[PDB]
Amino acid sequence: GFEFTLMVVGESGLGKSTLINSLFLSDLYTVKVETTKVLIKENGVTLRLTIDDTPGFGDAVDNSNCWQAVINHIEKKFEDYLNAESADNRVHCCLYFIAPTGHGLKPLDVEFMKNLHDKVNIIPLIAKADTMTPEECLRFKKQIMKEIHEHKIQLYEFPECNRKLKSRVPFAVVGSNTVLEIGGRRVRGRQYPWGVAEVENIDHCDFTVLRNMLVRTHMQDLKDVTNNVHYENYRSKKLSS
Amino acid sequence: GFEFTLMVVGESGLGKSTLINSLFLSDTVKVETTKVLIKENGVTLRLTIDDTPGFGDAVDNSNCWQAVINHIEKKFEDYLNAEADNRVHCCLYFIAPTGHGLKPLDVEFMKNLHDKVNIIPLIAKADTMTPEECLRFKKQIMKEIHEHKIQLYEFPECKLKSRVPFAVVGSNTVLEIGGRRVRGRQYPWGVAEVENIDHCDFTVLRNMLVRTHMQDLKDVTNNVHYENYRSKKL
Amino acid sequence: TTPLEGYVGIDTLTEQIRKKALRQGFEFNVMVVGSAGLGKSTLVNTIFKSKVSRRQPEEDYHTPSTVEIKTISHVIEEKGILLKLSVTDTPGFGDQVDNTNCWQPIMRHVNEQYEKYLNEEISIKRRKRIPDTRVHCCIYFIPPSGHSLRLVDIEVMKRLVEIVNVIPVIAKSDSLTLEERERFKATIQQQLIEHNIRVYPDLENLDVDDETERQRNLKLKERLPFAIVGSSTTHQVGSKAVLGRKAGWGVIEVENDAHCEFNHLRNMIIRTNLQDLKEVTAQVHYELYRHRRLETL
Amino acid sequence: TTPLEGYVGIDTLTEQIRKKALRQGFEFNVMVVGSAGLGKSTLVNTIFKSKVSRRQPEEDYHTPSTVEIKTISHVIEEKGILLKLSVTDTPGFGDQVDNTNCWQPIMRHVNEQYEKYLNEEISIKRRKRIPDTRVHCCIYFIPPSGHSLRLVDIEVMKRLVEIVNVIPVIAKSDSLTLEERERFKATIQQQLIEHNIRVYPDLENLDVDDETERQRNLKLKERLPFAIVGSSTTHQVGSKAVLGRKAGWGVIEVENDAHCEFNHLRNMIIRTNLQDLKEVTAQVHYELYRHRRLETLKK
Ligand SMILES: Nc1nc2c(ncn2[C@@H]2O[C@H](COP(=O)(O)OP(=O)(O)O)[C@@H](O)[C@H]2O)c(=O)[nH]1
Ligand SMILES: Nc1nc2c(ncn2[C@@H]2O[C@H](COP(=O)(O)OP(=O)(O)O)[C@@H](O)[C@H]2O)c(=O)[nH]1
Ligand SMILES: Nc1nc2c(ncn2[C@@H]2O[C@H](COP(=O)(O)OP(=O)(O)O)[C@@H](O)[C@H]2O)c(=O)[nH]1
Ligand SMILES: Nc1nc2c(ncn2[C@@H]2O[C@H](COP(=O)(O)OP(=O)(O)O)[C@@H](O)[C@H]2O)c(=O)[nH]1
Repeated sequence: GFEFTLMVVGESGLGKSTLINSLFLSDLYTVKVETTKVLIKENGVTLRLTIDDTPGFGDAVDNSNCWQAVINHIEKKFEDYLNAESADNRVHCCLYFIAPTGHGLKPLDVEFMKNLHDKVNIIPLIAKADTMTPEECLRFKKQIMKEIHEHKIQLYEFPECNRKLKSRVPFAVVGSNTVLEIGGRRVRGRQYPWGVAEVENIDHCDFTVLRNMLVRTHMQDLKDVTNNVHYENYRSKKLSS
Repeated sequence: GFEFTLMVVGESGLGKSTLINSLFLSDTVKVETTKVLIKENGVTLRLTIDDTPGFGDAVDNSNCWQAVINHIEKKFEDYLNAEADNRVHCCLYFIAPTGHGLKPLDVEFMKNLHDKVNIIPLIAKADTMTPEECLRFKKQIMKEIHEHKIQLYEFPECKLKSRVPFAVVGSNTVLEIGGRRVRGRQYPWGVAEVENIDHCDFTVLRNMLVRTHMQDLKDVTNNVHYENYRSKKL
Repeated sequence: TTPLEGYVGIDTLTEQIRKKALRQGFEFNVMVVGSAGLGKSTLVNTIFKSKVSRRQPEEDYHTPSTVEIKTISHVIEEKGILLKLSVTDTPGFGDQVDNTNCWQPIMRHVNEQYEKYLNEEISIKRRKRIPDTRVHCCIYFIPPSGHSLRLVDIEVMKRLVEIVNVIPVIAKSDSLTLEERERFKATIQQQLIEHNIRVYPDLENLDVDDETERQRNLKLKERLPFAIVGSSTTHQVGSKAVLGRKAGWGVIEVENDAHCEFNHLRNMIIRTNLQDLKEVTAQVHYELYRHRRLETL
Repeated sequence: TTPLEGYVGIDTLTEQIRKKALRQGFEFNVMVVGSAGLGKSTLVNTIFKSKVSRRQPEEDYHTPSTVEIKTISHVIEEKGILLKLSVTDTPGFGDQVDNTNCWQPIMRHVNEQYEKYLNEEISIKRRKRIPDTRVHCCIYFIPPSGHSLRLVDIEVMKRLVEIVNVIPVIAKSDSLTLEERERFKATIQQQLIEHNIRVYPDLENLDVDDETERQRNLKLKERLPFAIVGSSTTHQVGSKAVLGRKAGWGVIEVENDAHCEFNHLRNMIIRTNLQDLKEVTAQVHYELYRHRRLETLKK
């Protein structure tokens, strides 16, 4: 089988659980870290998948130093692997959900991505893209990228295989679990009195891009960069110190 | 000829001058005396008219009627020393047409002066009142005069006595109405006639004062008011 | 200044205000000042076309030995609008032998209403809506002498105009011919200018910018003092049932502009300058009373 | 009541008041409170149908280090009625890492306006007409989480329902299906009952002798919180131009009741309860502030 660890970080009510169900087509569903193990048997290859949710993130009045729990979790996994050297449970991917506000990064997001960008691969997703018009989505993406480049945050750059799809970072995702009948078509989407927002539509949200890149096109490069960059650096101080 | 004197007392602005000119058809409180010779109907009348100016005009009218009394006493003293009839024979008091009753100043004047000069109460500006209002005002005035025990001058022989106090309208202007020349007052709603018995009581007053019952005023002055002063003096 | 792009709905505000007055009603206070037998009760009954005066004009009256102040209150219904009407009469005024300092009770009454309003306003446990008992109008009755104002009239008007809205009227104007009416009005106006008596409306209490409302008040000022006639008995003239007085020579109609100026007075009080009278009372006279007391205390 | 025997003219009185208003203009003070990026400026521009927000939605926004309170003033004219409108916004509310004392500047602003009014009132040399800077309406924006209210929202609403009128609205309601909106509304209302957050219109402030107003305001409260959508862009749908938002699957209509609830909010703010908001501000909130402050300034 194959092993993978995906962490979900974001404020509550941003479609985190719905997106996780949508990607993996399964009923998978004080800031600590909650672990859920699933065994997904699809496309022949069986994946033993781990989801590390961080519930309570950003739900408090004072959010100072609320990112220490995820740092502790990543470093604990690092130490467990280092001891076992003498199963890869290291957190390979981290999906960060940014609220669809339309102005830029909040200070909390900046702090999380400034103190976690040299621990885990950060994939920023704009949560709930079905509440923005395309122009707003592009403006928000540009502002987020400008602020990321201003604060010197090193995100995860996807490798060569979709050229216009991998340049869509940060991804704007829409998740749904209900199957609707549009003209005899079974489609996953959300039904509003004004129309049906479809999850798999390429013009509506970047769900298909993320599903392809993460689930079945680049799930091994994440592990490789985790082993050769983040874990190597972590050993480069603890052994040195 | 025949000597007589009339003293006019009342508040300023009540048609006293107009009423005097209508009755005799000729054009500090200190009594002002004027002398006129009227050769009406062939009989020469030497009329002395004594107006009281400033009566009821100032804010303080306390004992403003003393000048009137001092005037009558002085004339009485002059006659007694001589013993020309300069004694004040008639006095006309004008009551403002308020429609309620007698004012305190009216009551005080008629209390102090009703034993020194003959007083004929007149409701000045009688056109101010509808006939019912005038009748009610007359009834109330007579009731209050009887309550204060005020004795006015009653008229002998010559229905017309029941109209006391007389409601009079004075006007020096003759106008043409219905193809007749009448003395009256002109208003957009009509003309109030001076010589109409149904409109006011001017004709009764003229008949009593001039035509018929004037020597009676002289007699009641000599035999009542002059005797009492001399009796007190003696 | 800021252009709009559609129907926001601000224009509805007026209607809203109406629905909030409809439940509470408005309140007006009139004070009639003059000597006895000048038609004050009849005039108040004629203005409001109801038996509103304290004393019905046909009952009785005896002159009090002192100047007294008496007040009656009524609720008047007019097409859904409630008016809490206070009528304040002054029996015994200007009718005594000695009239020195006969303006004291009137000024005392007005200052008492100002005191009540001020003491409720400064009070820490204040009510949401302070009932306004302040004298909003003061109709001053001048007898139809035809010569000049009385000295007792000049004194009282001179004292009153400094603290109260004073509207001079010529009582029982049906006793005056038109020529006499004009001479009397001219002499009264000249005496007002001579003794510096400023009667309502006063143009110093109006905005400089406004002109279309300044001219109207100037016309009203030039027409003062009004020649009024009051009645409550309906007579049949021609084919019309009209309010008026039936003398022995004609029917004097109250509502006829060719006969008396009652329409001007009633339009100024009720239909055109009611709220202006209330506003000038609250903002010119009440404020000057307030500044004097607070400096004293 | 005393019966009338004719026409007097008290009915004209309303018109007289109306005329006076034309020379002064009515003062209205709105304050929008919520996290940055919830549509406060857009909703202010949608309610008044003009560019009346301090910052237009296009311009760049940076979160300040501290919670600031910014005000803008405008004059809006309609059919002879002038509205002097002061819109006050809260840049930096609920956006910092540490949101403690985020409601302090808001309450400081409201109390400072009350203080200005009371100081102008108590002074010997008083103006004829006191300018009114008091906040008449406060619109609170609830992010469309779909689960429950945030802790900061509960705290600030509890502090604010005591000194100013608060009208809750679900910001960006376009992101919730009808079932989700219904469930979110039920949760929000149960939470408001549980924390005893009594929002405008408070039926305790309405007279008992009036029943139609009581029932109407009961319906308005039963509708709260409002699911609102704000937008200053019009789009052609069918054969009519409608204000709305355009996404790949349709257009959200601001003026359609079957799409959002902007109609109810704008009707209450402008057309049905504006004067009620002003009266409650000047007779329930300012009165209580005046009582409390004078009971301390007795001497
Ligand atoms: N607008 C929008 N709403 C969503 C989306 N996905 C989920 N939701 C709704 O958001 C609400 C809460 O999100 P939930 O899926 O429970 O995930 P959470 O982020 O873990 O709370 C639910 O009502 C979801 O149905 C989305 O893509 N767009
Ligand atoms: N209504 C009415 N007015 C009168 C009458 N007589 C005079 N007047 C007017 O009242 C005013 C005062 O008249 P006047 O005789 O000068 O009063 P006096 O000062 O008392 O002498 C004048 O303008 C007269 O025209 C009358 O009988 N009825
Ligand atoms: N000439 C005249 N008389 C009037 C007028 N109004 C009332 N009266 C009469 O004046 C008398 C008393 O008036 P009243 O109303 O009692 O005056 P008040 O005592 O000052 O209140 C009544 O008989 C009325 O008929 C008017 O306008 N002109
Ligand atoms: N989905 C949605 N987006 C909106 C709405 N109103 C405004 N926006 C968008 O949200 C972004 C931020 O809005 P803005 O009014 O600037 O937010 P503020 O900072 O809270 O005033 C803008 O790009 C708007 O286009 C709305 O009702 N629904």
